[PDB]
Amino acid sequence: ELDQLRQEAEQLKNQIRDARKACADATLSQITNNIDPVGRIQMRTRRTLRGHLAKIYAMHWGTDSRLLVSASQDGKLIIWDSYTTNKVHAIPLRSSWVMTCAYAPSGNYVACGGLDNICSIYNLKTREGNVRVSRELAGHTGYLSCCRFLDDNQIVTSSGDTTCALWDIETGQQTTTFTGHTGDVMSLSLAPDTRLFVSGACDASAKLWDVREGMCRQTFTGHESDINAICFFPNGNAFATGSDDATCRLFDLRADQELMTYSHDNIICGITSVSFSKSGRLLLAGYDDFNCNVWDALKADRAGVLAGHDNRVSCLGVTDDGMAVATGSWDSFLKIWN
Amino acid sequence: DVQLVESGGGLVQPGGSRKLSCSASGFAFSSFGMHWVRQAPEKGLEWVAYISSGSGTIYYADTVKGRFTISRKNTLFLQMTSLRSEDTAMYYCVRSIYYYGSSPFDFWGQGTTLTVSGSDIVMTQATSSVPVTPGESVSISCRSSKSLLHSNGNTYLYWFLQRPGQSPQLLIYRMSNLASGVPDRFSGSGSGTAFTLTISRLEAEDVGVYYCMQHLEYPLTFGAGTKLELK
Amino acid sequence: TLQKKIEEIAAKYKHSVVKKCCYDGACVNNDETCEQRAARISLGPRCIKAFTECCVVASQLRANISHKDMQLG
Amino acid sequence: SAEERAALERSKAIEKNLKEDGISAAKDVKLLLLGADNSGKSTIVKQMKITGIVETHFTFKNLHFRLFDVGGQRSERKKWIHCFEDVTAIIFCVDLSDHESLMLFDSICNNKFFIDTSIILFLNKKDLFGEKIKKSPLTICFPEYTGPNTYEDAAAYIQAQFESKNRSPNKEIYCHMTCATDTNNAQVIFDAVTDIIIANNLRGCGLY
Amino acid sequence: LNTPVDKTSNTLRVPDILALVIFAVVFLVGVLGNALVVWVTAFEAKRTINAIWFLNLAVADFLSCLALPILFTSIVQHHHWPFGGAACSILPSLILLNMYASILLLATISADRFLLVFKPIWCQNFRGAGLAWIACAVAWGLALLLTIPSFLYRVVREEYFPPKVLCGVDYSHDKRRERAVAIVRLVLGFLWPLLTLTICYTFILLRTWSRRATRSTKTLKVVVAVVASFFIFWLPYQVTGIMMSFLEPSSPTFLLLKKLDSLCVSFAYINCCINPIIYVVAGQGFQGRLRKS
Amino acid sequence: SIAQARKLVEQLKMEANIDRIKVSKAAADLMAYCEAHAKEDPLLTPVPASENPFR
Repeated sequence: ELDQLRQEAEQLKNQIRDARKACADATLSQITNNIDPVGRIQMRTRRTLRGHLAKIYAMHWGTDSRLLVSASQDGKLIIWDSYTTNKVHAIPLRSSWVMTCAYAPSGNYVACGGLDNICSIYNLKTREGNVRVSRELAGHTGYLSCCRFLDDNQIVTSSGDTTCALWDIETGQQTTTFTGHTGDVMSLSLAPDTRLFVSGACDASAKLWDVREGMCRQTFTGHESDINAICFFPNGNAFATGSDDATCRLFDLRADQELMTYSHDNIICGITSVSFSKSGRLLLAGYDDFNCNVWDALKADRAGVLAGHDNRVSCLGVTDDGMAVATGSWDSFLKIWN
Repeated sequence: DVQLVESGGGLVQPGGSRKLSCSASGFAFSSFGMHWVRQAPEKGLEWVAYISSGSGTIYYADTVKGRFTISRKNTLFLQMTSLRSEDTAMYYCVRSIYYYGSSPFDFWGQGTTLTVSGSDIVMTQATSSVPVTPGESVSISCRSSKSLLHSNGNTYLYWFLQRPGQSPQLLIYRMSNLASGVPDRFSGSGSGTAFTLTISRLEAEDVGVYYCMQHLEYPLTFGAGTKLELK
Repeated sequence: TLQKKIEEIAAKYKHSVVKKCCYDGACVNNDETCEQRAARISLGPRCIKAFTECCVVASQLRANISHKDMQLG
Repeated sequence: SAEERAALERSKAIEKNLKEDGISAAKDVKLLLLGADNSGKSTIVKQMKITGIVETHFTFKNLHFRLFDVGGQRSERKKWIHCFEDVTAIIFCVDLSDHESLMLFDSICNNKFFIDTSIILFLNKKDLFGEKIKKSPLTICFPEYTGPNTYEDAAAYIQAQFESKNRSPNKEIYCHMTCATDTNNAQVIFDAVTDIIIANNLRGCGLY
Repeated sequence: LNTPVDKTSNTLRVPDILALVIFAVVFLVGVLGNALVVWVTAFEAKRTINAIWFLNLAVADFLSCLALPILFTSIVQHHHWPFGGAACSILPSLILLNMYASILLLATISADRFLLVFKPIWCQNFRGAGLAWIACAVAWGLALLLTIPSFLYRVVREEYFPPKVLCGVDYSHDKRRERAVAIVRLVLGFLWPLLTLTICYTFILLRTWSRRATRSTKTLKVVVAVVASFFIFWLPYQVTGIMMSFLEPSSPTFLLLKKLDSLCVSFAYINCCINPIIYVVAGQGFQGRLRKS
Repeated sequence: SIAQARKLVEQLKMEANIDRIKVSKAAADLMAYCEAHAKEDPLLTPVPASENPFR
């Protein structure tokens, strides 16, 4: 019965590819050729969150676009004030190994987890005055690569054991499970409406999931290497996946296929983090080549280089108000560009 | 949970000495800059001193400087020396933290009674008694000598409610934000120079004495004190 | 002390030639046996004698001053 | 600065705390521990030392060793091996009572992030390897081996085979042999760590 | 007749112009160099313990090189000193302070390297900004203690025939004080630092090459380029100084020593100008500060 | 492996049944969304320093 199932799967893949290619009436390039280019975008280092003594792995902006949380392997997750350079909090992490850090939209909660297979929850507004551990979310058999807060109660965590999970911080038990990936799920990004999310795994596939009943809606392929970054478009109708092959593409949910690719001859280092702008025109994609380019998400061309780091960047987040972008590289210096 | 108990009262002869100790238990004491606020038995509250986290800086009032010593085992100390005839009051130990979005003067100590045998910003509450019935809408207006809205946009007009026989509790801080554990009935207002603490659907637990507070700069001068009498 | 003695020695001559002879021969250069320098200058015998006396008194003063033209240290 | 003065004071106090913690965390020495599954990883320093990563620490002759027994991570090596870029020395353990360990050593000794990081090697299970050689020939594990089947020469050949997989002369493999019961492992780790510490110190001062 | 020679009073000489060109070269290379080193050790450093010593050495060398116009003006005017008595007692004293600070900082850098090599486990505990700063402060204090005689015994003298005025050192002109002071400065600035440098670097070479994976053949290069350069560039000045102090203020030997003192000082500042070069070129760790600056 | 293959086949059936529109429509939607937020995007348009807090 294996042969029949394999033939059915091959026919289904062929018909899916035919349907996807049948809707590509016009490419995005000949549509974006009508806009004048945005021109060179120059951003100066307005601030620098000095105070870290290890490699930076996360920089998540608050909903007020003033508080940024940075996580490092020194064992501390310092919460910064982006206007006055001040450090609001310094959470002592249980384990130095951290590759993701989440900031709740309401600002009360901070999530952080790494190689421990545990996504710990930190309560910023504790009555005792000190930040403490709220809920330790255990249950994964692989490293937690990305965790994002849907709301104050539910957090969607991406693990390295091919299992994107939806949690319940109140009870600490996985309410719903997402499965279907073969490689490590290295990235995750919730939609603006917090009803669905994408995930870019190590097997060069970005599958969008459904938060409610936990079933994959669409699957996207085209990357020849692992996906290190993923993030939704500002409109929620598209997303961009950062691959380790020095290329990032802009998939669309309505078109069910990639629209444009962001590649150049002179770039070979692997992308580490990607993010959009408030209007969605600028795509600040980090790189392992010590810089952090900005991509015109319509014209699909370079518009500037935020080369101000002495090592590879691991996170690049844009404020909720579009005011600034925080690039936290491995050299411990998180710079708040603008 | 959070408690700031204290002791060291009793009758003190004029010109004597006494030790006031604030025993803060149940929270991270070393991260809070404890204040000290007193209140005459028939007058409004008045600031006394201030010690930061780790004793980095210690401030004092105009009539407090030199003869009072504030020091910090999870205990805050105040040293009473050369007690005049105006030192009689009830002394309140008030914790406070100052970061982005913080809630200064969140918890006030129970207080102990002590008895004896002009360049600052003054707080003026011209109204002294607003008689209202339960379920009505009331407003308590406090005025300022100089504008409190700083350059960053934050105005320092803290609102405190003191029920009869109870320690004061923060209700509205920064004239717009609302403290934790406070029902949405109380709502801050005001802009620039004049401030009001609007009350919506006033209940039987909202009756007491209000003390508008400024925090633009030291010393911390309280308002005159508005008593929201029932009916 | 040295300047007054040199001036009073030079004033003993009523000729400007001898005055200049001593005033320029009163240099404090550390060259030994300045009589040899007197042997290689073309001048009158009066300037020869005046220069010899002026140089010997200048050398005596520079010897008894006991000052070292030190540089650094 | 109305009340932001206390904000700056708190920032300075916690920055001082961060600096103190950072300079107190540089005392410890990081030792990534690798090897095959059940390859004697947790039977090397049992005279000392106490689901994902497993961290173990012990003190030996005024040194705190952070021994990250990462052997419990059953995932891709590539995606989380850059977190150990700043490791002092990689401790590689191989069981000699059993090609997979050789492949792992080849992949890890020539890794992009481990160009200048010495990779110690612990040839473990000496007695078991000796009995296996006395009972079975090395051709089973090493078909290309051409020599007499005894303990010393076969062990030397295996050690040379592991060492020859190096391709960068900037690193040296501190090969060692243990009988799964000797306590000398701590001394070997200590002297290797002393050597690499001296090398790093000379590198920092512009001397190596 | 404005030709007051009467003995062929010639202009400056060959040793003088050699000292002048050496001073010019040292000043020109000190305009760059030490400035870059102090920049990288201040803005891009002071968070690393192994940069405090470099910062102190670089600032000492920079302050040594800044006062080179003083020596230039003194030399070009035949040891004329237009500055006042206070300036004569201050500026040479400060430049000697900087010279001895550079010497003691080289010695303490060698000592720090010796402790690093021979006590590697113990230099994870002893290491810290506090101990490096204490050692550098002790070196500066020792330099000041050696300089104190320059602060005390600087006297201005005049000749009254020309407008020429020159200031040296006067030990009351009749006291047995220059011997002991000169001996102490000579020892503590040239023999004890040399002994420390030689012993520490020899032990460093004998321990680094004792074990494998550390014999990089560059430690020997830096050891030679430090010890040999320092010895060659500081022996003439020190031997000239001690001979001048012991010898009488007259006689042809002391006269020739007076003539060659300027050359000795210039050849000594050759080491001051070379000092940042070795720590810049051999400091592949400096290339990181240059890139991150 | 039969169960895994059947699950993959069912997932492929579900994904193939998802409604799809023309790629031009999605491109135009992104076009309009990018055009409608140009005035409120302070990254591509340099905001004046009067209201810029990062100074």
